[PDB]
Amino acid sequence: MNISDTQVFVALVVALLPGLLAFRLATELYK
Amino acid sequence: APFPFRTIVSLILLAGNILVAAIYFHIIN
Amino acid sequence: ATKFPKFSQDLAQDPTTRRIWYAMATAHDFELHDGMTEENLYQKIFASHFGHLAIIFLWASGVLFHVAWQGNFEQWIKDPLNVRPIAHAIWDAQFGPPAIEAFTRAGATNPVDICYSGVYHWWYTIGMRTNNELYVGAIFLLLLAALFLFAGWLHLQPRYRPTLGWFKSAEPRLNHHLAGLFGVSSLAWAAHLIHVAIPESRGQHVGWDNFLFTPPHPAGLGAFFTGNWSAYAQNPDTAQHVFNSSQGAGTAILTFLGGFHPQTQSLWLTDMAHHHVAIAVLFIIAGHMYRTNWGIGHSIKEMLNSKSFFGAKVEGPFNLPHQGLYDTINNSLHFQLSFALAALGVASSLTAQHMYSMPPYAFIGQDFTTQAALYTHHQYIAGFLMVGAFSHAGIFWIRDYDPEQNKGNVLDRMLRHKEAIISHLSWVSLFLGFHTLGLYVHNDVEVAFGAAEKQVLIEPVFAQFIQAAHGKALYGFNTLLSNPDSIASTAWPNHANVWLPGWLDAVNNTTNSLFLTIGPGDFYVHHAIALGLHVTTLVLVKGALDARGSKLMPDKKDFGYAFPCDGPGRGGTCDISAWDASYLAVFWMLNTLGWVTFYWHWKHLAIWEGNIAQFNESSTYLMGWFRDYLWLHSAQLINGYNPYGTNSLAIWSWMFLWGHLAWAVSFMFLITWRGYWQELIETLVWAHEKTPLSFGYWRDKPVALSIVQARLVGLTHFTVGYIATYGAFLIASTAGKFG
Amino acid sequence: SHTVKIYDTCIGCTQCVRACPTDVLEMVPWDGCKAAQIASSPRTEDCVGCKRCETACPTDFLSIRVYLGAETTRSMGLAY
Amino acid sequence: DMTQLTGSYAASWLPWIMIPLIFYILPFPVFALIFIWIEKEA
Amino acid sequence: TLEGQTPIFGGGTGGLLTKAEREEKYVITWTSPKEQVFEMPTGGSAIMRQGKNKLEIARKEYGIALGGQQLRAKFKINDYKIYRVYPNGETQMIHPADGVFPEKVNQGRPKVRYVDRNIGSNPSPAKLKFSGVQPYDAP
Amino acid sequence: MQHVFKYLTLAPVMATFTMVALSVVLIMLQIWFPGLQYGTYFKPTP
Amino acid sequence: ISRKIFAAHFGHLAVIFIWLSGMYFHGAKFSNFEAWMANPTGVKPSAQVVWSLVGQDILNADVGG
Amino acid sequence: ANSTLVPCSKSPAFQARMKNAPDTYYFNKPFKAYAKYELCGTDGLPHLPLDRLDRATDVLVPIGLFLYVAGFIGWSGRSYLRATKSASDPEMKEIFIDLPLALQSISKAVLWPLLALQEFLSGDLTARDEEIPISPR
Amino acid sequence: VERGSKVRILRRESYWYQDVGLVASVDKSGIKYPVIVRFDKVNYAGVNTNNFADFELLEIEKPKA
Ligand code: F6C
Ligand code: F6C
Ligand code: CLA
Ligand code: CLA
Ligand code: CLA
Ligand code: CLA
Ligand SMILES: CC1=C(/C=C/C(C)=C/C=C/C(C)=C\C=C\C=C(C)\C=C\C=C(C)\C=C\C2=C(C)CCCC2(C)C)C(C)(C)CCC1
Ligand code: SF4
Repeated sequence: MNISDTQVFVALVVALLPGLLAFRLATELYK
Repeated sequence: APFPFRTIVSLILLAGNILVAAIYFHIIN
Repeated sequence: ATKFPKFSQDLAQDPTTRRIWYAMATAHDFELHDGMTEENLYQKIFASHFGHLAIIFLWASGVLFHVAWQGNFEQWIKDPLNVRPIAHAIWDAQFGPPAIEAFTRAGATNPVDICYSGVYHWWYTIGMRTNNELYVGAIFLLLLAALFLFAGWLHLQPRYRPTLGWFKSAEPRLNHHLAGLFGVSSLAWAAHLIHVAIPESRGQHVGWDNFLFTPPHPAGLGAFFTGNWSAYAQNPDTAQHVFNSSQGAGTAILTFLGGFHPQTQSLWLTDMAHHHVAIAVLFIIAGHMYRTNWGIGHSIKEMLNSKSFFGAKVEGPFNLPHQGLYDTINNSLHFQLSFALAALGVASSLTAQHMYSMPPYAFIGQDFTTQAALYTHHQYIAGFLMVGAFSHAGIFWIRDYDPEQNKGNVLDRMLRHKEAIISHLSWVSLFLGFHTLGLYVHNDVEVAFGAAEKQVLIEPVFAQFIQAAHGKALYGFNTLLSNPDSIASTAWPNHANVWLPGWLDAVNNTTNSLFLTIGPGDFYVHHAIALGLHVTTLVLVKGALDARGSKLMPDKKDFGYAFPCDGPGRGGTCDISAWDASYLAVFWMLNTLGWVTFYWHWKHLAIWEGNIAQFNESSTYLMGWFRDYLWLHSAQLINGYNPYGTNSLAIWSWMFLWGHLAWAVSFMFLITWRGYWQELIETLVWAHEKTPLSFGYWRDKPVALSIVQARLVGLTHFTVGYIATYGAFLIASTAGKFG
Repeated sequence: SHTVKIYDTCIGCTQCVRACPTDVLEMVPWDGCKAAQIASSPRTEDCVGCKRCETACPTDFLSIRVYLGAETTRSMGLAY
Repeated sequence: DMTQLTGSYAASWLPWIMIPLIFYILPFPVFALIFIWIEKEA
Repeated sequence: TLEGQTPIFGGGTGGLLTKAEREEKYVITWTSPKEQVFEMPTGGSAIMRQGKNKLEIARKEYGIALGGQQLRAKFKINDYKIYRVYPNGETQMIHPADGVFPEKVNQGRPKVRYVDRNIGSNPSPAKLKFSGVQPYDAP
Repeated sequence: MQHVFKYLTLAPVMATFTMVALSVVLIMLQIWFPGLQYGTYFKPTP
Repeated sequence: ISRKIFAAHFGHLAVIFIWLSGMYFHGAKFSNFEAWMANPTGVKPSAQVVWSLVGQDILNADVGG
Repeated sequence: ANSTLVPCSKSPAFQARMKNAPDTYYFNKPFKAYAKYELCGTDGLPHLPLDRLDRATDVLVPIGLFLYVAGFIGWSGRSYLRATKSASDPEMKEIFIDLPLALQSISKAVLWPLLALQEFLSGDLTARDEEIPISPR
Repeated sequence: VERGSKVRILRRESYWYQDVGLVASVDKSGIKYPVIVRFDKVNYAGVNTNNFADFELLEIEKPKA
């Protein structure tokens, strides 16, 4: 039994935080 | 020059190789 | 000028397309950036390392999430020997119904890829059982990547930017990385094995909800503090134990049984736990060697600069001058990177060599395609890491080495007898190549003329003797571990040879990869491997030692690591830079790893066929390799799609061609050189300028790729084609032919 | 632009100036050699980097050296 | 049936929308953004 | 403005491009004793007239090659000059710089980019790390 | 004729002569003693 | 130059004549030409015969006739 | 002692190979020699092991013969090159072989091992490191 | 050194570093590199002569007579 719709959506929402932090780190390194 | 350190290290390594060969040729066990 | 690249005004003022290309090729060469200081360099590197760690964690999280979402982990648990693991689902909206049907397999109702990375076996061995656990791990790794990204951002803020002295403090870093990064991590992994992995392998569920009040051993922690450690080794798993069940399951948490678990044909989990406990203890002990803040401990600079051996006068360790080296390594990031890359390459080679012969994961030894893919993957990575180690050694020679601070030490002596070093490497390479190729073609001619008995077939007696000394009784030698009465086998003073029974059982097993039987073909291919290693080392060492200069170019150090040439004068100086030596050595590294992986794959294919005699009788001449390995095993790969239909190998069939395409493309970049293309581009520029209705116009003047850029692009195409072609062939010939 | 340097080993043989296809070099008075002249590169902005001057230089090692640097329209030899 | 792409996994419409988005919808705007970034005058 | 009559030429594809009108252009002027056939720098044959001739070119190398390898070497013409013309009409006579050919030593010419040492005494790059100076530019 | 003799001492001519002589020697050894192998040289025919 | 061209062309013609003579001689002395003429459809043409020194005589294919 | 290798005359696969052979100059006597003198593996083909105290002459004889021949060639070349150095035009003597000099060099190199030992003892074999052209470090 | 003397080159970047050359002439003026040395072997540019200063040479043999 694989994960459900809610788990996929929760993973997608959680992955936003590393994405934003990666953008912040990239812009800081570009400085 | 006799090269003391070089020849001592070389002889130690050669003695190790000879001992391995002697084990390998069933001279010693 | 343009804003891009921000780090180079010379490139920013370039009015041609080259400005873009070089901007990508020099972005991570922080030392050459405009207005770069050492402290800023170290801080930027530290933040970039945080970013790379975050990327690695995101990659692991993605693998876990895709397995938990579209894989068949739970179904694969119930039958690891007959269920194909699923990597991820396929969504290619331009498939036909035959392709959809062909790729719908492994119990799925949608097209899927078959996983060959072995992550299913790895997760199964370490106690993972449900898709929910994989999902939780993926979420945790997402959070960890976010944490490391935040740390990378934070340590760039003015109050948290470390000083140069913090980066230069070698002794505390060594202490912390030996005791904490290596030792404490190993102890934590042993704790995970004892508390989670072993109980799960014994059919008992242990998780975050109950691990606090579920002791891993009945004796508890009292046995450890009292000194009754032997209680942890009592009642191991029986030879009839069934993995992931309590049938035949023991209670010991730290044994030293040795050999393999009889059912899974892989290393005992308790043995691995005790291994990691011992490694943790050893590394924690090692992490207390150097002096940081309390007086006690060795000072590396003092050891390198020492000139007295208990009163006697010596030039240094082994009577060799090592003085001034502490500042040389400490101030040269390229030197440290060279050791780091060399160590990682050796470790990757060791991983490849020790994982197929001693599988650590349950049933992974019976997944032939997974074994082949893992071995080839880690060996090629090791080759790349070695090439990088020597390339950055050359970069150190050019950029960071200064003769006066290294006067008289061993590095200076190496630079001073570089000629002897290179000449002797060339001699070894010539001898190996001449005699190996001559014996190969002699055997080829004899077999072609119906005289296979006239082949020169040199027995690998030394390696066979080593195998016998390790316990292989097949060859008839009666030395060391193959002699039950030997001093080594009995271990007369203590008889603590608790490894010998299981180790001998694994060694003398005829159905595993532990010290495979070897003959003349193995001898010849090992000497070919030695030739490849020596030639690649010759190229890399000649590039590194001649990086500062040679008779042809006495002032090479003033031109940098990577430059095209020094013109057609003085006879011509094409490919004279050390970068060009690394470029040339990549070809030889690819050739050597091709030989190594060909040997491994053909031997294991013969073993898995039940046709070992084919390899034994055909590997002694090169036509045997050409016919019985490549031509014979390419049939299923090239029949993945044909005028009669398609099957699951179609992708490999296509990719096999794709690699062959990329390889071909590289030749165009490697044979044809710049001026031809520059003149052609000039003609095309005229054509565009004189054509009506073509309102477009270049903002960057189109020019042909530079000489060094062309070499790099050709090498990239060559390597990509090499890897893609061999990977497609490997997967198709192993998977389409076996389970 | 590229950088052209002249070292004190120059013998004033004028070969590098004659070999230059873009008139980067010229002979200037000097006292360090018998020929009483030395090469100079006042117009390195026009240097293409062909290294014909290095080929023409007879001294060992070279008395004139070309170091390729930032690329401009004229240093790339572009007619467009 | 095996005449179309389907998915037995949760939210099988997700590949249905994301493959076009990542591979032939967003890439051209991303290339345009990069082109604007690398061609900006100082 | 520059005086002189253009050589007889029926046209070709090796002439000027957008760079001539946008960035810069070059003009080579000379005087010949008679009308005679020469080779254009970018292919083709042209006829130089008896009076003073003026030729428009895209690169300075074209003018240098035409003046040296053809005008002096073959036609024994030594009065050729090369000017750089900018789009705004500003013109500078760039060859020869001071009215004397560069290969002939002339008084008043300063030493430019001269290094007061042999090439083997350049410092190692490890000396000048983060200092921004190249070994050949080191004092 | 002395020029012909000097020509006969050229490196290519001497190399060709030496290679031809060595090839003839090896060919005659193959014809007279076919099948010679390591562990068999200078041993009587059984 | 032209005289050199003429003499060298005569030399190359001599080389071609030597090659043609070799082909004809090998077809006259070391071939199965007569047997092939007897049975054109059942005999493989052959005009090169190898010596027997190192097992290369296996290259002497049974060409018929 | 190695047991996987047995004399070829006692190997059934080698016997099958012997019977199935063509009857030509190239097979009969070679097979008789291989059966009498060679050791065969499980595949029936002769194998050459370096793990036997016996038949050590079978290893040392070809090795010594090749070493002697190679040293002879090398010593002839070295002596000829050293003899041509004293000439005014050594390159002309390297594109034109000086027959008396080559014959003398060959005759002397007939005894190359003793000459090499004598040169090594007297320091004539090698040139010192400071009289050899080298590149800058 | 003087004309006819044999010298060993000490210039590190020279093709003839630690090699042997023959002095052809010495310039008596105050030029930087007055000694002219010829060599038996050519360098990579085909040149077999060069100019050196006195401190870049080591005399190994006096001129004949
Ligand atoms: C921009 C604009 C422009 C324009 C307009 O405007 C143009 C135009 C022309 C005319 C005139 C002619 C004819 C056409 C044809 O046929 O071919 C092409 C095709 C196509 C398709 C091209 C393309 C077109 C355009 C680009 C379109 C675009 C659109 C898209 C869609 C966009 C997209 C965007 C997104 C974001 C991605 C041509 C050509 C040529 N090209 Mg050329 N272009 C250009 C661009 C470009 C670039 C980038 C490059 C690099 C890759 C090149 C390249 C080339 C070569 C090699 C050649 C040849 O050979 C040809 C000729 O010369 O002949 C004679 N070139 N061109
Ligand atoms: C290195 C690698 C290698 C090696 C090593 O070792 C070898 C060896 C072998 C042996 C074992 C035998 C014999 C030995 C004798 O002869 O013995 C007598 C002599 C004496 C004892 C002694 C002699 C001495 C001498 C005379 C001295 C001189 C030498 C010279 C210097 C050389 C050089 C010269 C020139 C070449 C001209 C043989 C033989 C064969 N082969 Mg074999 N090799 C090889 C190579 C090769 C290649 C590439 C190819 C292709 C071409 C081939 C081919 C062939 C054929 C067909 C046949 C044959 O029938 C043979 C027989 O039977 O088998 C069994 N293979 N081989
Ligand atoms: C931890 C490993 C590590 C680290 C930190 C570095 C770091 C560095 N290397 Mg190095 N290197 C390594 C491993 C490493 N290398 C290995 C394993 C090799 C052997 C292949 C090399 C070979 C090498 C050479 C030959 C050179 C460097 C150079 C450099 C420096 C500048 C990087 C550069 O050119 O800009 C960034 C460069 C790139 C981004 C390259 C573009 C990508 C290439 C072409 C791969 C093609 C992409 C491929 C299709 C897919 C890859 C995955 C994709 C996601 C990109 C920098 C200090 C250069 C230097 O110092 O100049 C003096 C230099 O000349 N390295
Ligand atoms: C099949 C391809 C091939 C082969 C055989 C070689 C062979 C060789 N390479 Mg090489 N190389 C190749 C491809 C190849 N390369 C490619 C594609 C690259 C990337 C550009 C390189 C890059 C490279 C580098 C960078 C280096 C080499 C080196 C070497 C030599 C070391 C091995 C040796 O001495 O063995 C013994 C020699 C051989 C096997 C060569 C064949 C000898 C023949 C068979 C003898 C036949 C004699 C016969 C009478 C001739 C017939 C007459 C004829 C003249 C008409 C050797 C000559 C290294 C070197 O020179 O070290 C000394 C070195 O530094 N190569
Ligand atoms: C690096 C890890 C990684 C990798 C290589 C992949 C690979 C893939 N994913 Mg995926 N995915 C991941 C992590 C990863 N996933 C995570 C963590 C999630 C949960 C948020 C998802 C959720 C997800 C969905 C919902 C779908 C895919 C799909 C796919 C496939 C098509 C690509 C696509 O549409 O992307 C879609 C990707 C996302 C929606 C989010 C990706 C988030 C990751 C963490 C970004 C990683 C960035 C990377 C590290 C930076 C690269 C740097 C550069 C220098 C290389 C492809 C096999 C599709 C599929 O199954 O097709 C059949 C699909 O519909 N993924
Ligand atoms: C006078 C003959 C002679 C001698 C004594 C040596 C001696 C040596 N060579 Mg050498 N060499 C020679 C000729 C010779 N070479 C020629 C002609 C070539 C061009 C093909 C080379 C190419 C060469 C390379 C590329 C290398 C050596 C190396 C070496 C050293 C160890 C390996 C070896 O023995 O070479 C093995 C032999 C060869 C590789 C080929 C030589 C075979 C030729 C064809 C024989 C010529 C004989 C000559 C014509 C006799 C004429 C004399 C007559 C007038 C009386 C050693 C100092 C190696 C080294 O530096 O080791 C540290 C190395 O890497 N040599
Ligand atoms: C027992 C044996 C073995 C082994 C061996 C070994 C291991 C050896 C070693 C060896 C070594 C470890 C050596 C070393 C050396 C060194 C050196 C250093 C050398 C030198 C040389 C020289 C110098 C030479 C010279 C010459 C001559 C004499 C002649 C010719 C010419 C010339 C000049 C070349 C084997 C198995 C194989 C086989 C069987 C037997
Ligand atoms: S730099 Fe060289 S070519 Fe130019 S004048 Fe000096 S010695 Fe002559």
